[PDB]
Amino acid sequence: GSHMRGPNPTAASLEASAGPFTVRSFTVSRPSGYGAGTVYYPTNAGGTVGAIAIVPGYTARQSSIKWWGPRLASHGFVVITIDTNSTLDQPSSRSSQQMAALRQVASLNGTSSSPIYGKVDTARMGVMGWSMGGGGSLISAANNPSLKAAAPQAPWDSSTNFSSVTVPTLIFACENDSIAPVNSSALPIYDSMSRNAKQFLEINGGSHSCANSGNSNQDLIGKKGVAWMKRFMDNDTRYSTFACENPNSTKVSDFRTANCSLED
Repeated sequence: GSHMRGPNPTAASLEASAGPFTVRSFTVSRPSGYGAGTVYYPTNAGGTVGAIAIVPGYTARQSSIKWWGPRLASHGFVVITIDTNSTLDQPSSRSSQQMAALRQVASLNGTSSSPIYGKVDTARMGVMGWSMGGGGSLISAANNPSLKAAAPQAPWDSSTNFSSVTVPTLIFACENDSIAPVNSSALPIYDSMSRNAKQFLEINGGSHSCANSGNSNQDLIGKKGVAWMKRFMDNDTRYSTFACENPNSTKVSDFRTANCSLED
């Protein structure tokens, strides 16, 4: 089955700061199994949408990853950005907390008082996150193969072996990352995965925060993250090109993809 929402995409519509849908948000009153959460949701997507949970890195908070909330929600997703119980939580803890945030989004979907009452397809979920939050996202995907997509950025984990992962995984990497160097983190993680649709997109000259809030490549990074989630969370083959294609961009220092068909 496909779960198509919104107008036929173009490069221009995906590069724009906002997609076609009106976005609202709220703070989660009583977070269950994580520190704090903001939920971003489309008011007018024209049907139920999937949910994505986004986790920051070590010492970081929602501010680092917040730009993804409006960006993805405006294309037809419910997005929860979290703060972790402690800023010093490790990747396994960040994974548990990311899944607790998806569980609470599923709870709010059935809560007649919630602004997202009836707005979520709880069978279509994705995971994203930065550094140890990206490691967390890969752990979530390894543990929960029913997840539809993963798109970590500058991932860090003390194991690079994700060879069990069957979830379609886009790795955003930062060429000049000195915190989680591409050669010891992002690329070995990418190379470990032989069972999935996967993509490696390295931002030219990027520091470890090259995919964070306020980054100078929100056009390309936004387009790719939205296309990946559309293709794989909605099974929307109008996004096969945008999801799977080399963007052929001077802003990209390294592009690799496997098991990613251009076909509609």
